[PDB]
Amino acid sequence: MKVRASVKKLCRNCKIVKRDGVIRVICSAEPKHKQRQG
Amino acid sequence: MIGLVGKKVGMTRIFTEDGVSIPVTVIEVEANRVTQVKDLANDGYRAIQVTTGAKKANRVTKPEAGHFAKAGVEAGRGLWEFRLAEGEEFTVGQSISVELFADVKKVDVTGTSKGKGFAGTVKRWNFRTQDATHGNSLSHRVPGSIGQNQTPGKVFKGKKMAGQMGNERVTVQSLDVVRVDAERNLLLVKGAVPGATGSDLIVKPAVKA
Amino acid sequence: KVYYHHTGHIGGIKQATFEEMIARRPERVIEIAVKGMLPKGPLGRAMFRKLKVYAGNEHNHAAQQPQVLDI
Amino acid sequence: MIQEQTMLNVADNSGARRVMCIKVLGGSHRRYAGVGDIIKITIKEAIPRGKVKKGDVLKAVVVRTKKGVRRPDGSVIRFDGNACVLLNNNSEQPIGTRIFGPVTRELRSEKFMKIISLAPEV
Amino acid sequence: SRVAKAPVVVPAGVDVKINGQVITIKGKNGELTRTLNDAVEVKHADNTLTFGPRDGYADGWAQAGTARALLNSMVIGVTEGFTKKLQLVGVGYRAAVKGNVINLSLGFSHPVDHQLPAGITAECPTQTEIVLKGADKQVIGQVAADLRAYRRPEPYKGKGVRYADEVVRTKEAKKK
RNA sequence: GUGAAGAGGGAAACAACCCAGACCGCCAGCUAAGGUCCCAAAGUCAUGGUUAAGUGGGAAACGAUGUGGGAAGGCCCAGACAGCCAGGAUGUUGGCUUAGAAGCAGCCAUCAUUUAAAGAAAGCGUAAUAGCUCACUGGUCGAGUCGGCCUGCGCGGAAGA
RNA sequence: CGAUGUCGGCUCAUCACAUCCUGGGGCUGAAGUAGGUCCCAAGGGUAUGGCUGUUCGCCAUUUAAAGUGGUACGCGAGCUGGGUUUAGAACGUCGUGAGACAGUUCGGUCCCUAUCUGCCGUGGGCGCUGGAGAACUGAGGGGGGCUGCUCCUAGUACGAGA
RNA sequence: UGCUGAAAGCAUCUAAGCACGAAACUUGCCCCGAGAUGAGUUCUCCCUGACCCUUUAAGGGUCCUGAAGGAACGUUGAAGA
Repeated sequence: MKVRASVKKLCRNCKIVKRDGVIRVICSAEPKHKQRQG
Repeated sequence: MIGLVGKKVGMTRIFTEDGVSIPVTVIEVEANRVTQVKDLANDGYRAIQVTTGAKKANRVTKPEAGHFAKAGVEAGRGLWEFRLAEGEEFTVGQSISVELFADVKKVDVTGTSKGKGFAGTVKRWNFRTQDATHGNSLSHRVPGSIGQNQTPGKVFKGKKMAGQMGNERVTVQSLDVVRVDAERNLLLVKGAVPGATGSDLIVKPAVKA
Repeated sequence: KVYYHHTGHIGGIKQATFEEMIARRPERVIEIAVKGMLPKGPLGRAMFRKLKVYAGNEHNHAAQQPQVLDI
Repeated sequence: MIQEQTMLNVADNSGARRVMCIKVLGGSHRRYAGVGDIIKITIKEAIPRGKVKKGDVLKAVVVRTKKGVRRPDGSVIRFDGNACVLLNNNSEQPIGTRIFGPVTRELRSEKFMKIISLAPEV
Repeated sequence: SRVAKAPVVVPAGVDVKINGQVITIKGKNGELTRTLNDAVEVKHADNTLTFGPRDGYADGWAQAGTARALLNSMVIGVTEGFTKKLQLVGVGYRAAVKGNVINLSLGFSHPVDHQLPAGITAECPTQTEIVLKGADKQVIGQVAADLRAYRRPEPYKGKGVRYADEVVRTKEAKKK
């Protein structure tokens, strides 16, 4: 899984949920959008 | 349950029909005479001293003679104490024979291996030899470069060095028994076991899971 | 915690947790740490010989016999 | 030992006249070949009616060795020379149409059934 | 929490038996149903069961909300029960589960053959559907996680065991 | 200024940093640098204050209602933000273009009807559709809650023999 | 500067971890077979021949992978001396010329009788505080770790067939 | 990676709770270990009398009374520099 420093407002449709103590980003308004950051 | 002390008398082959050779080790097991049973007004644990031998009447010493005197007028040369598991033993019963293996024919064997003196630096440690020509001389079987420059800068533990070798304990867990004869003191086992002819060993019914 | 220790075999090192130390080394986890705060020189060994820590509420001193230290 | 640069005689019909082995095949860091091994081979002399030429590279099966076949009954099934049959790498089986002599009956046991029907009386 | 205004009243047909280790709940759709909330203390009465702070235990006003969350689901579990969430999509798959025995064909060298937790049974009402009979909301979920483990639904057909997520999508598989 | 052209040390150990600067002692007082939970001599001293992490005891653009300080602002008791409910229609099978399009391929109108309330549509998804999201209003819920900025302290981005 | 052997070989090895293989997880223009490609994990594993001193490269062929780097680009009181290199020769370039040339090719001697640290085996002396003979515990200490080929599961699943 | 579920009445694999998860970690598997002064245990064998001279943990003698077993001797070894 690729690693980044932030998610930087990439799409407003994202809820930015915490799962198991880390952020999990998922989106419907942008394809292939998956991020472990908030 | 317990173990037996024997005498390794050689190796041979017994075949099958029409072929396959079936190599087998030949062992003689004179019935182990018993010297002591514990948890019977002696010690807090269940164990038997199985003993084999008798020594010579003008060579046996007082501290050994008086240690076998509870069991008889012969110094049985050793105790061989085994703790009891999945069974029982009492102070009355026949001297322990190869009928221990009448139905349990998978065993494990403990004994000392390769009693062959010093061997040699390469004959022991399986090194790669240097060039016999091409300008190389004086070095061929010496142990080699024993480390590396400055940073670790020391000789390691768990490495290969010369000394007096062999006659140390090995345990074999995959063995099947081919035949036993309690009336002729015979044990016949498939394949090979540690130590040369005359070796004593320990043979036990298998307890491995 | 980590409790790093050199076994005497080159870079060979052991590590533990405080959970593991009380689960399988409860008499030794204090023994390896108190010696580093005894006096310097031969008096350190002379005080360490008096330490004798036990766990599981049972000792070899039932006729000496150790009484409770109180204020 | 049958290994790199070992020269073998062919039991292949109208086959190659001088052939030499390379590598060993069958396993990682493998040592040496014997009866029932297939090895990579090179042509040095082909004979004028050969359909291969010098420096062509093939495979061959070892059918006899001067060390023989082991473990029948504790003895050994002995032979006097190292001999092979060249194989077709594109179509499998021998490169020729027949085989010279009975070769070895170990080819009838388990693994070489498509070879003992081509010509061998075994 | 802000939920203690609605402590949930015991409905006519449900019984709760009071014990200092594991309290049990009984109803006509759930028997031998267990509750364990050791981070809190109860106050049980002939028509109510409420949660309060436990002696020597530290809690940031949350553990009685998580304890009420077990009471919330057990009252409906023992009186009505829960929805079916296991169905096979593929046409080449079949099920025949009954009681405490699982027979399920999903294209594997084994008919799944599961031995289950206690207080749950399974039945097939059709050749492609599985219904779990039980009143513990965690057990009927965890058994469904174990049963859906064989052949995941793929974006190219979806033929596995049916599931929902907001990111469920089809793929066009555009080739050659 | 200090060493190279002085002692004493202290900072864990460097010449220089920090303090001191040598005539010599004294079972005498008072101090500087630095130390006072323990190893190791002396406060786990007393006041409130910021951080929540083994940070302190390495690593940036970028980014964040992580945590305090502060002024203005949106939503707010004819009632708030999340959740639950009602929904999110009707004129309408539109009109011009073209072979054609059930809001969501161009431009043309964007009005009126209804209702607590709205668009033949801000953003996805799809066939050209479908299926969703968003605007927005009251019932339930309810007293504080949130975005943006200025700033103090921590945080993530992240490997080495 | 009153000395510190430098690229290569043979032999003896070790550390890192930005993971090549192995054990796993995940995205995908993941249909399937594959590839593209990232992160948990450093316990184990990881190249032969023709040319060249080759480090490197060019080719040929194997393999569970043919991973990267540290360590004075590891191990000449370790052995070697193929390369770098004087003393000889010759072709070129330069110079009036002697001579110069990291231009080129050829050729070119390697010292040794072991204190203390390190490491293997093995004694005496002393320690266990009455002595002599045998058997036994356990503060601690090391060792190990797979992988091709093929068929049945299956030509089933998947896909327009392959 | 999931089920149940919260502080935050929603949400979420985590806070409580339960279901798993690799050759790595732990157990199992083989060997070494009382220089373990921090010298553990069990059995067998051997030893339990006095006195002179001396202000003496320093000995110099006498009568009475003691070794278990080792070392030595070799002949030798499948022991060994």
